[PDB]
Amino acid sequence: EPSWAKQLAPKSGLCPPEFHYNREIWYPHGGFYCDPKGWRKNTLLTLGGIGVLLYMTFSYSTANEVRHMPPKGWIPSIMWNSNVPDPVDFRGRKLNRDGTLPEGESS
Amino acid sequence: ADRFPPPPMKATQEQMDAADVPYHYRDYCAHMYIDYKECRLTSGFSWRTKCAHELHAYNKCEYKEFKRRVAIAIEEKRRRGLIAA
Amino acid sequence: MFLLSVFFPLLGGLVNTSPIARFLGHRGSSIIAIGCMVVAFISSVVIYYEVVFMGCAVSVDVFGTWFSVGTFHAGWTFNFDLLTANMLFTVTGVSMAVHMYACDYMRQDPHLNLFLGYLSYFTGFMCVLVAADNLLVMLVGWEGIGVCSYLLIGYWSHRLSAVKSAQKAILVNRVSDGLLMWGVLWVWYHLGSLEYDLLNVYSASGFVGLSILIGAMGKSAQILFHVWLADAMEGPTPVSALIHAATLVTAGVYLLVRLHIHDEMFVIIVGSLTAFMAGVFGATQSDLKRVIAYSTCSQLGYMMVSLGLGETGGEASMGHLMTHASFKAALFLAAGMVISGNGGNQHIARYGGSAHSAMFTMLTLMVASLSLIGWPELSGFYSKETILNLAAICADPIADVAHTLLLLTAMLTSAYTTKLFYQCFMVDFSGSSVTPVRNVLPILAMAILLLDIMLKVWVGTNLLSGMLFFLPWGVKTLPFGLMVAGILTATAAVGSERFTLIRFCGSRWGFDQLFARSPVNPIFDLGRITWAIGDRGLLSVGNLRA
Amino acid sequence: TSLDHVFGDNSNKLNYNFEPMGMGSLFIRTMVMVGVFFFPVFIMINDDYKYTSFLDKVAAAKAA
Amino acid sequence: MPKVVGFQWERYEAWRHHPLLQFNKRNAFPGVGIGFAAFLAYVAYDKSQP
Amino acid sequence: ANAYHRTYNGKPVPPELQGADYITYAGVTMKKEFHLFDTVLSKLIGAGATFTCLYHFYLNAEEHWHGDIYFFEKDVQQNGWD
Amino acid sequence: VKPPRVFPILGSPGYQFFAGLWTGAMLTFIFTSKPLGRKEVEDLVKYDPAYFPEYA
Amino acid sequence: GFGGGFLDKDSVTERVLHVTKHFEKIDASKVSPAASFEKDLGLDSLDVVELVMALEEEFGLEIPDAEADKIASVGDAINYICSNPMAK
Amino acid sequence: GVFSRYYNTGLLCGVAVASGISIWWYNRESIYVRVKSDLEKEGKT
Amino acid sequence: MASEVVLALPHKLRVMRMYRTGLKELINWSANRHEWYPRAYALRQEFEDSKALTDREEIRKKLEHGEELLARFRHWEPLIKPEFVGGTAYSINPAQPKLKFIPNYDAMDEYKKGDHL
Amino acid sequence: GAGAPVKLAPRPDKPLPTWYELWWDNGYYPGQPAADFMFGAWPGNMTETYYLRFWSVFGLALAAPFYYVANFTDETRMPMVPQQYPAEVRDVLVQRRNSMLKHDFSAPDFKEVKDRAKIYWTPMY
Amino acid sequence: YPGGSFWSEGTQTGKNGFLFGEVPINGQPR
Ligand SMILES: CCCCCCCCCCCCCCCCCCCC(=O)O[C@H](COC(=O)CCCCCCCCCCCCCC)COP(=O)(O)OCCN
Ligand SMILES: CCCCCCCCCCCCCCCCCCCC(=O)O[C@H](COC(=O)CCCCCCCCCCCCCC)COP(=O)(O)OCCN
Ligand SMILES: CCCCCCCCCCCC(=O)SCCNC(=O)CCNC(=O)[C@H](O)C(C)(C)COP(=O)(O)O
Repeated sequence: EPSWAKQLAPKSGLCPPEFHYNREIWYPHGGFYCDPKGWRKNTLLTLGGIGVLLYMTFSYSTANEVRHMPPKGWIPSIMWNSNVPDPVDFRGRKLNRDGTLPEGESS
Repeated sequence: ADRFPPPPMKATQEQMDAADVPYHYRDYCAHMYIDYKECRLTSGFSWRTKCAHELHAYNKCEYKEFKRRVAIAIEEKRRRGLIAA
Repeated sequence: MFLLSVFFPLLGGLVNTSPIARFLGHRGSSIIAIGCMVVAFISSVVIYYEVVFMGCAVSVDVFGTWFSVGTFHAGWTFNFDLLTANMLFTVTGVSMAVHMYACDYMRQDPHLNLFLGYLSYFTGFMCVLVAADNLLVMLVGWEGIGVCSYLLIGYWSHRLSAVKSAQKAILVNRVSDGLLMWGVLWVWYHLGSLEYDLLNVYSASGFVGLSILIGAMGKSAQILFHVWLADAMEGPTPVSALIHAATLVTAGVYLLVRLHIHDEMFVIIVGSLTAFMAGVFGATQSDLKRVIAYSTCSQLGYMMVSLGLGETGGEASMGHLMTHASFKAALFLAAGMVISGNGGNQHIARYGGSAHSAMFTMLTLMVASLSLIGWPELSGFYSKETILNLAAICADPIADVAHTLLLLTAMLTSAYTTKLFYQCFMVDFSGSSVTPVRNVLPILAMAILLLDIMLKVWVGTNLLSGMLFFLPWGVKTLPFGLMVAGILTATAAVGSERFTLIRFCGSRWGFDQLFARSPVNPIFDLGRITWAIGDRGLLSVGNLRA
Repeated sequence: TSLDHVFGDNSNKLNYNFEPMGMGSLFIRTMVMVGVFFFPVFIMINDDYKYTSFLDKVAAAKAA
Repeated sequence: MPKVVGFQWERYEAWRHHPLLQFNKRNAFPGVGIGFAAFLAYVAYDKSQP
Repeated sequence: ANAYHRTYNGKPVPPELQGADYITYAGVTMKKEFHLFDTVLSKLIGAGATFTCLYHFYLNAEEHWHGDIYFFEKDVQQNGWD
Repeated sequence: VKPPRVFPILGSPGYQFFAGLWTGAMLTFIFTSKPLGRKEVEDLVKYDPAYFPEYA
Repeated sequence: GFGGGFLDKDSVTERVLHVTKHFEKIDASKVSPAASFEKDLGLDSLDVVELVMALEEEFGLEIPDAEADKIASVGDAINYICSNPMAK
Repeated sequence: GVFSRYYNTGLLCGVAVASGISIWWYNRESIYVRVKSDLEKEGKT
Repeated sequence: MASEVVLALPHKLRVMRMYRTGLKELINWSANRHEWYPRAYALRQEFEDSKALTDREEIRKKLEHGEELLARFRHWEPLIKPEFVGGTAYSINPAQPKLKFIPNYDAMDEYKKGDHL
Repeated sequence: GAGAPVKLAPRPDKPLPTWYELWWDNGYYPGQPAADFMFGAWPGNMTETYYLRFWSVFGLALAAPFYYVANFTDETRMPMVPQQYPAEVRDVLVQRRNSMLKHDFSAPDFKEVKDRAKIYWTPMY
Repeated sequence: YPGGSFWSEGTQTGKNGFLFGEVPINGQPR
């Protein structure tokens, strides 16, 4: 056996035992049946970083959304965005921010 | 189309702009279209039962226009001699 | 929520292909891919309810200007309007179930996370395509899904036929990409802008609609461009489901519906000829995936004719696209489960019985097949009958022949889909491998698409559902009789003795064989002339011996 | 040769001489290809001819 | 009138007609009875009497 | 593994594959097995699809027996025009 | 050729005759149903005294 | 499992002896390993063609035609199948 | 597939039957007249 | 007509290949295996009606006509088991051959790792 | 099942043809032509003459009905006129060459609208 | 799955290939 072969990872438990795949090659995506030992912790940390990216792009999207027409009723973006205009319904009547007809024609 | 003239429009331009009626739906049944769109887009899953009247009235108006279109075609072909009178 | 429908599948692809995936492995990458699709689907649901129902379009300046030289101005800008919300809901919802299926279907593949990253990239470039507000960011999406289609079709690269199928898809689509680019040049030159909202054309110079139609015929696999679509079955089953449902083949139809600058004669003739051709092609195949591929080509022909009919026809075309994606993806996933239950065999002569598949796979194939053949009050019934009735009242005399071609196509479709069910389950067993799949992830993947099939019946795509175009009972209920005729013929399993017609149709009219020598071999020979006779010959200057 | 009894041997050879196509076949197929893939050129040439013949008719019947 | 000549194929492959290898008609339409009963209950609840 | 066991050469069936749970026919033995998750999900989704079909057919039955023309013409003649 | 063992009615002569009967009828309805429908649509209004009292 | 991709000799022998006995003219007691198809068993060439096609069906193989021409006895078939890595 | 003469005979019988049905469809009353007579029939119940 | 390989065969093996290819083409043209069984019986009865012939001219005429029939009815989409040549599962994920490795190549003979001039 | 056996393709042991780059040898058996069906036997033993001969009838069998209806049938076959609009709505709708409202033979400017729907290709100057 | 479940430990420790073909000599920094 070569000197450097002791430094290499074994074939994982996902890989069939009769499959040969030249363990010295560094694949940028992981390679043949990649199964690292601390994978659950790494999965949790990458999920946390993805959540950070999710918050960042949610904030950027909310800051840069432009609505040239008022909506025709209540939309869920009213809850988190203050640039959403007041709804104007299908008959042209101005509405409240919770999507109900104002007093004078309600009930 | 003089023998079967069009009915008056009951929806103004401002009313069709307020309902955002598509420009190829702005015909002589546009008010019924406005009622049907307003009912259906706010009724969710159960639109077929609680907007049945608005859809039925819109289709009835389109039936009247369909009959007028058939009558216009019959009169035009009669004037051209294609159908004997 | 609006940018989360576009960025975030691209983020999932970036995670699963980078060296981050060296720390996650197969097990962690499957979790990352499924979560990164669930978030994008939730965002698309919010976008759909805001834009389709409450009518409030949203425009986002994302990354500033891309390039701006002279009056040619391309910006990194999105716009989320009715068509964009429709497409985003459809693409993300189908791609979520396909990811959930692929995390179990490709479990024994050695490079699973690479495959999942390619699927996510393909989905993200489709989202970029439909979210763009101008033509150049659309071209980013167009060529991005082309490249990812190449990477996914030729995934099993040690097989030469898969590599050649991927190269063929690239080259056939490159012809139409060239014509689409020249059409973009025409549009910008004679209207002054690239944004969709400033492209309102009443009367243009003919080359515009023709070249944009050719560019759309490439991606939507119409007549004389369909040749790459059947060979794209070399890729794995999730690739085929995502190609034939939500990505790639629906992009040209989306582009024509969005622009509405075509000339209707070409569109109607191309669409109806494509529908009849793919109907007779799929009636004479025995490969289980090739029949479904040809049914996809046939339905794209239906949508092409519909957008030829008019603005209402364009809406009906988008509606049939939206309802087609769900049952087509369901059909491919059920076929993949049947193939895996029968030891990898794809020939329908080696199936039979109810032992090689789960109960849910058979139910999925049955329900998606019933939606495809236009069984009454299912999802495909509404959209297909709308297109057929709109074609029966068009005042163009060309649409008279197109309607007849569509009715013949409807009978052929109900024939070969019933044949697909009959051979798979009803006949006696004629395989030798029974390994039925009953894992949770592919069953839930199929159940989601069946839920979307129910949703399309309960909540329509647009306002056309329930509108009555006034036709007699004879014209109206004829497609039901054509469906019944296809079912009765296919269950009777009858055949004709005209073997030369059978082998002309089963060999798919010889399009590939005729293309192998009408442009291809001449291109090779003209290259031989330009090199040997020109560079080494006529233009070569020799030495002076002394 | 350890798999020749499983997948077939190398005895059967490819029947192709690797020779160029015939001259007439190449010429005819190239002319068809030029007509199909360069149809805007013929469309625009026909437009120029139909336009200049109308101006010929105008200049003929105008000066009479 | 001889037809049993040359490798009896029906006897060799008579296991193809195993009852667990055939099409099962008991679960050919799963849930259709439940959906039909729910539809009948809805019709009696909503349209016939009220 | 494979879902059926084969016998060959008139051999006896192995004793683990006999009883009230197994079916042998012409030398091939298969197992009667009940799967719960598959059955429940298939029955639930199938009942949903059956109700979705039947309810919408019931809502449109009169427009499907007659056509559009007859149904709306009877509606005009019986229940007025405007 | 024998029918499948759980569906022997599909190989019956009556079933094959009925499938041929329905298929041929639908195939010729495809070609005949368009002008007959157009004549029905025209005759809806042509015989209406509210539109054309000359044709009764 | 067992074997480097190859089935064992005994189960292959049992399956080949099972396939071989499906003729009307065959006496079952004469069917043994290393028994000739024509001289010992009394099968013609068409019977041998059918037997090799049935063995293709039994072991899930696409036997090449030159190899199927060489099979002339029970032992030849057993030795061929035990040299297939694709024999299931 | 199955080469059936009953199916082939049924094809021509169906062509003939639907030709007769098309002839009956051509000589039918107007939908206005049919609806009016149907409503008159219902009004005597 | 047969190919140049089949025309080189002995007469017994030529007839055997003709019967074998006829059975396989009957598989390819049939809907199922249960459709195929009586067609296989009929093809066997067809070969049994020429077994007791002796005239080599009549044998040659029948052989050549049957080979023309088999060249006519060659199916455009043959049924191949997936893991064999022409199948759908052939040559997908083969085991890698042994590839050699060079450790620390950049560290061997540094300062002299370009191209000569 | 990864790791299935596959047969290797032999290396050339004879002089090569001049135009050898029309064979695709990827390392495994069998290789293929650079484009399929460019040489070698076609599937089903069909030939180019077969397809061209069947197409010389089948192409006119498909182009026949479109020509007949485009040259021997017109707008008056319909039992009704197109959808009617007010003048302010109609006047922009029929500006599209794409529109199906130009087939309204009861319109007072039917001819002029049809004369404006002629497709041009080179924009004139 | 190793361990009998999807949620078990991984089964690989050490270098999963050598980046740029660089192998550590005696544990020294590169
Ligand atoms: C080999 C091929 C690989 C393909 C890769 C995927 C396909 C990519 C296709 C498109 C690539 C475009 C990338 C552009 C990069 C930045 C360009 C803009 C530079 C800049 O300064 O702009 C500001 C940066 O903002 C921001 O960047 C936002 C601020 C930070 C909040 C969100 C963080 C990003 C989260 C993304 C998650 C993963 C997404 C993956 C694409 C935005 O402002 P402006 O000056 O333009 O002003 C106008 C609006 N205000
Ligand atoms: C519509 C028509 C349009 C026409 C457009 C034409 C465009 C021009 C095309 C060609 C332009 C480039 C010209 C030079 C090409 C040289 C090609 C390679 C020559 C070469 O390898 O050089 C030496 C051999 O040739 C030599 O010795 C070459 C000597 C230089 C060649 C030109 C000068 C010739 C003499 C000048 C007078 C000509 C007569 C004027 C009426 C090598 O030699 P070595 O060192 O290996 O061997 C020494 C032992 N002896
Ligand atoms: C799609 C369908 C296509 C049709 C395919 C062609 C069907 C035509 C079949 C009829 C044509 C013939 O019989 S071809 C002529 C075949 N007859 C002979 O050759 C004479 C007998 N001579 C012998 O040597 C042997 O008996 C021999 C039988 C060769 C070997 O059997 P054994 O070694 O045991 O002895």
